[PDB]
Amino acid sequence: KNNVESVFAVNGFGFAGRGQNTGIAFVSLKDWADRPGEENKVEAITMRAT
Amino acid sequence: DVITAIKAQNAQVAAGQLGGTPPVKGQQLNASIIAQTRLTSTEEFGKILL
Repeated sequence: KNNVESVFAVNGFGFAGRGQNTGIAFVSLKDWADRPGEENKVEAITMRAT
Repeated sequence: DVITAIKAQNAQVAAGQLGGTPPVKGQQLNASIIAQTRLTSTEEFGKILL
């Protein structure tokens, strides 16, 4: 919650097809500022998530 | 006559889909429906029903 500013999520936009089956969720974090330690960075936030 | 026989019996229709672009209550099972196909060999046409 202290990084994810928003997630924009759409189903039907897969990346190898479309259709009710796949979808994909774009997520916008909070300012690099409010995201201090490595832990609070992308190449880190995705790690958890994944 | 023959010409129409051709057009009817040799065509490529497009039936919708069992999924349902805008669906119901809550359903699983989404699929295509497949109708007439273009024919493919001497043998197919010539069986066209006059």
